[PDB]
Amino acid sequence: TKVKYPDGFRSWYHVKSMVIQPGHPLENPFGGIHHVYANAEAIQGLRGGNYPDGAVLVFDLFDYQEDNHALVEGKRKLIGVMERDAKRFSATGGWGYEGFGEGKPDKRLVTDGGQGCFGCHAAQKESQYVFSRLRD
Amino acid sequence: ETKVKYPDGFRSWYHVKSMVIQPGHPLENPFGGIHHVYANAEAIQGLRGGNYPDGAVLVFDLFDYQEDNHALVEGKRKLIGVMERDAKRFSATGGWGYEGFGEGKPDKRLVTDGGQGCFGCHAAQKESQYVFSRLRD
Ligand code: HEC
Ligand code: HEC
Ligand SMILES: [Zn+2]
Ligand SMILES: [Zn+2]
Repeated sequence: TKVKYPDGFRSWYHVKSMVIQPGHPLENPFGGIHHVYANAEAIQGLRGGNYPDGAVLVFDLFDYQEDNHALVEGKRKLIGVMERDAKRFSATGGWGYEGFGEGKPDKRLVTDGGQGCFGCHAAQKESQYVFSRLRD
Repeated sequence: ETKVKYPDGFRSWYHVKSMVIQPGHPLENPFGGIHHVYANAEAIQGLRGGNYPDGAVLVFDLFDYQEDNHALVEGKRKLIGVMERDAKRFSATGGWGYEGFGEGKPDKRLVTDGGQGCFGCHAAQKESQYVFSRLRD
């Protein structure tokens, strides 16, 4: 009952992006430029359906360099993953939560079953624990 | 065959990279905001270091942003910029056709000069076939 590394996530649908700058409540550890990616099953839930088992959402976080008032993507810091499985991850609302340092499969960041990730996402119970909304 | 096609479905293509251009940057007018670059399959072959087939398309998707408590949040789409590869049809501008679509709407074509203005800046990147964006992980 470990969350699987989402191989190939960079080929998935780009949901949205956001920049979190120093001073933001989530700066540690989510400071930087992040991109949200969704597999096919996750798109189904984002469009108004139920999230099927097998849905995966990825929070892809980069550092940025500020250069003459442009923010430029630097190195990947981590990915956060949410993997849908109603049965296996019922303790955390049907989603398994994991982080991978530098986006590497052997650098697992979560040490508490995903409880700390879940505690913040629980605020989005009404939208099946997902913050991100589909835009055009 | 003289016009760049609107790239229907580009939001489902591969996300190459992003960048933010803030006030004070030389390109804030007209490329200020958060932009994302997308590539179709044919464009990927070219970005990977292979050659660009005719039919390759690269999309520059530009959003305004809002400042919200040390976050930059995506606002309204300002425009999309499109490069469509056709070595024969678009030979006057280096084998790419250039178009801009206001607010990303198919009916709001922006380019009036056959893409010469667009090409004039892209011409500096001759050695990478007029493409600035690089693949990252
Ligand atoms: C609040 C204090 C949070 C904690 C702790 C965690 N996350 Fe979260 N997450 C948060 C917000 C406000 C957002 C939206 C970001 C945006 O661009 O709008 C997210 C997003 C995710 C995503 C993308 C899917 C979604 O819900 O929007 C993933 C995959 C994600 N978060 C995973 C994740 C993991 C693995 C966490 C513990 C290591 C975790 N999050 C904690 C807010 C908060
Ligand atoms: C310099 C003054 C430019 C003019 C005028 C135009 N473009 Fe360009 N473009 C420029 C840069 C520096 C970049 C890279 C942005 C990044 O994130 O690295 C781009 C990129 C594009 C792309 C993406 C493909 C690529 O070459 O990286 C497209 C599709 C694109 N630009 C199209 C485009 C059009 C249609 C233009 C005239 C309306 C145009 N550009 C002008 C720099 C400059
Ligand atoms: Zn402050
Ligand atoms: Zn600045």
